[PDB]
Amino acid sequence: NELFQDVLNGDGESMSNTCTAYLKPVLNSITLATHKYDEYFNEYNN
Amino acid sequence: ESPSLLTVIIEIAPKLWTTFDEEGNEKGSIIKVLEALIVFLNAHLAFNSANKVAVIAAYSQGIKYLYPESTSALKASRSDLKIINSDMYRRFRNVDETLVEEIYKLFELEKKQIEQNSQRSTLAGAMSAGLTYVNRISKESVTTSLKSRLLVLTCGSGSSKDEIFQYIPIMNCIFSATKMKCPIDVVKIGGSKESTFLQQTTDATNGVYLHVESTEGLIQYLATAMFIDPSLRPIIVKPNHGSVDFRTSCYLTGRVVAVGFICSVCLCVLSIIPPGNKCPACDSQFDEHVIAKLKRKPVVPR
Amino acid sequence: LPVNKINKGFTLVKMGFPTRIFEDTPTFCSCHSKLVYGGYFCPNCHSKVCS
Amino acid sequence: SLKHSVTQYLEEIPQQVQNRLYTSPATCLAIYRILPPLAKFFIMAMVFNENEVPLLDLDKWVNSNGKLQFQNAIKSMKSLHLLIPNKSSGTLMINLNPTFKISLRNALTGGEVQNSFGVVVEENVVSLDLLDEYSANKWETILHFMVGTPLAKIPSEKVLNLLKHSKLMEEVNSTGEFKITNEGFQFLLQEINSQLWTLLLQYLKMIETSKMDLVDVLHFIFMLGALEVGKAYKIDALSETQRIMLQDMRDYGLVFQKHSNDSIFYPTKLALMLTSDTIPDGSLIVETNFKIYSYSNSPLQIAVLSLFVHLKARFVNMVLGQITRESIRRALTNGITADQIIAYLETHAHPQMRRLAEEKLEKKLELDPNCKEPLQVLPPTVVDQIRLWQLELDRVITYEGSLYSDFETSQEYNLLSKYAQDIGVLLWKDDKKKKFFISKEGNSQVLDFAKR
Amino acid sequence: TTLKVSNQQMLQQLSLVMDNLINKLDLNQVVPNNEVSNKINKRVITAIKINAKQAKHNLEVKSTLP
Ligand SMILES: [Zn+2]
Ligand SMILES: [Zn+2]
Ligand SMILES: [Zn+2]
Repeated sequence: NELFQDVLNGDGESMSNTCTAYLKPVLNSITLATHKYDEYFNEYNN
Repeated sequence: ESPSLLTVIIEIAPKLWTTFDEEGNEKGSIIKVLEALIVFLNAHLAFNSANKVAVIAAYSQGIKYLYPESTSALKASRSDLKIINSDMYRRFRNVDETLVEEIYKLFELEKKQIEQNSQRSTLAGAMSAGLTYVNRISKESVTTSLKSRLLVLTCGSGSSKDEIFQYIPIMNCIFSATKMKCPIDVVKIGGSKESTFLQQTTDATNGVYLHVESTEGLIQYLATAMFIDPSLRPIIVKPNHGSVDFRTSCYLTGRVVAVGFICSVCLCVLSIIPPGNKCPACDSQFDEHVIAKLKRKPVVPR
Repeated sequence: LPVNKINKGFTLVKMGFPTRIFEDTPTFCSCHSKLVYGGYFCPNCHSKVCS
Repeated sequence: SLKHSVTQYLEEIPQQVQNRLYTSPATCLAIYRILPPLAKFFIMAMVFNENEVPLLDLDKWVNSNGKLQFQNAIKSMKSLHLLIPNKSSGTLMINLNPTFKISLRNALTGGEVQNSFGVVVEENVVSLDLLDEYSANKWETILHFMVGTPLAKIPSEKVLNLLKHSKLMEEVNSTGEFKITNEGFQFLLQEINSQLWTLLLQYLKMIETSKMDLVDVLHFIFMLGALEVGKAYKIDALSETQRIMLQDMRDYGLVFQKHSNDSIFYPTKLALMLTSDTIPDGSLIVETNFKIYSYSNSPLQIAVLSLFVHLKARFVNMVLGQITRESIRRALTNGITADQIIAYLETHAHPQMRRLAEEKLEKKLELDPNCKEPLQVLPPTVVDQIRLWQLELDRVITYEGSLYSDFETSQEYNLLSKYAQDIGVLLWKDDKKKKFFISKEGNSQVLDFAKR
Repeated sequence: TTLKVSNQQMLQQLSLVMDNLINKLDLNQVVPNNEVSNKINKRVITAIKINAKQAKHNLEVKSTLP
């Protein structure tokens, strides 16, 4: 997210979408991993 | 540039086409698909002077070579029936007359053997026979550099569902066609939009998949998208929309498989751990220690 | 090679069947960290591979 | 080669004559078989739909790896007048030729074809025993006439005028013999299908009289390409112009007739070979001592080898000959270049010479892999000797024209020399000698420049 | 997992195909009426456009980023 806002206020959104889409699958995969972690944590809490 | 061989595998079944006629508004769609195929074969023979045509029909009780005729049948014959007009080009006329004569004979055989209803579709065996004929025309090598292309005109009509017995023969035909560089185009006439095995056949063998719902205007589909010659295959894009996922069905549940487990002995795909800790296909007993690790629940602190 | 009868390593092997992702924008693959248009997203963790 | 010649000839046809040529379905089918595969694919996808197809849609068909070829196909459809462009809604819409589309659809589906493919009369003879023998007999007759060997039977004056008025096969009446040109030995080089095509296009070039109609000749040639051997066809569908030119190719050998002006005519194998094609005889062994062991039994190969090989003995299998200086001088006095002779000796080379050359090149590559050499199937000594004899024929080249000199001022000489260079007729000039030379055809231009 | 025809109407449809093959197989009936051909052309061109936009582009490729 820091790199996304850095390219946002550096390149001014003309090239920030390309930077986001380049790292989009790894962001989605780590988001899915954190979601699975939180789901199993909440499952064991209950 | 280079002549090619067009081997046509048409699946004509009296039960399959009757369902399509009942679902559709029109009747006798066999005549429409046959005349569209005849015009398409005349178009292919017009493309080059040295191209060849093979037509094989898969009926309920087996398969039979529509064109060319059997060499015993050719030696036995010639009653020139007037199904096709005689004033056309003789190269087209011989192929068309032979094709319609063998349609006549095969439908007489179907009418004779209509009492027995077969639950075994012979489309995959017909594709295998077409591959053998393609190898023969390549192996015979009478003509330099003959190329080749399979075109399977099948019909589902919303009645015949997915056939799991066909899976291994269709995959073997895919590997054989990939080995001999023979593209496989498939035209499906019926209400079933998705045919997973035939879509995999078109995708893996660099063929074109085309599903249609009406037999009218079929020659407009064939001469436009199925007329991709093997000489011009890489320079023409393929309109085969609806990309297949290349997945497979589970063995004991039948559903399309997610992340799952297969038997290390017989490669059968299981969506879940089978009961009894034994493979349902090859009866191999699984170790209880290793499958507990698969059954082991993932870890996270409290 | 045909295996011996004494071999009892008949273990289930876990794998997933990925889907060929289609995109007109190049993305970093998880295996080589290079810009590849196509790929295969992992059915378990949604990570893409080249081959 | 073959498709390029008929493509360029059909380019020269006027557009109204081209559209009149699209009436018969057989002509349209034979023309369609000449087109490139992308062009054939676009035409075949475009016939069966009556609505016009945009050019941008056709551009989306082709992958990026063959787009240039697509343009070439379009160029062919921009040359043969099959695709009519239209400017509609800011788009370059493309429409198919209606007569061509209708005739091609009638050829494919069957129907009204006005007997463009003829009618079978069901009476037939053996093709190999008679029809192949008659066509080969006429072809060997005309070829043995044109190579210059003596013949007991000579072909008729219809083809003698054909050979006289052609660019090849020059004739002289002061001696009484026929001289082969460079184009003649070129004609002996390629395979017989494009030989027949070159003959037929030269015949098409000669036909301007009111006795003969050009469209009927093109229709008849294309249906002869469409006819099949081993089955006769009736003459009644043909016109009287078509009847007399049917007799003309009966003399030529493309078609067989049992008697003159018969009701039927038998197509030959040359008719089907007119469309497309499909150790050997004439295979030769060249040695360092210039001995030719040419495994030929047909008189055609022996006769064409006699143009440049001093034949010594004849066996059933080969003809024992030798490449001498005098025989090569005989070949070069007929204008047959050394490159044509070397190409002929390369194309008819023995498989054993090919194996020896392959072994030599295999020893060469394992010795010097830094450079690659062409597969010299025949020894380089005889090639060098052939080129040396070619050089000693042309040690002097004679240009006839006029030399202008004796200029008192250098400026006038410079002006005349630069004028001659601008009109492209000067060959040599020198201000030190004050002389400049011009060719024979460029004399009169400088004459009217100087007089006026 | 995520209308069976009787043999009588089966034979009637087969005999209908038989008599439609006896009388005249007019191949010129394959020509569309220029209305369905428009729909077929639109479907094929849309599929071609989708596949060509997908397969326009497919050592890593060059990027617009510095
Ligand atoms: Zn198993
Ligand atoms: Zn990678
Ligand atoms: Zn993964």
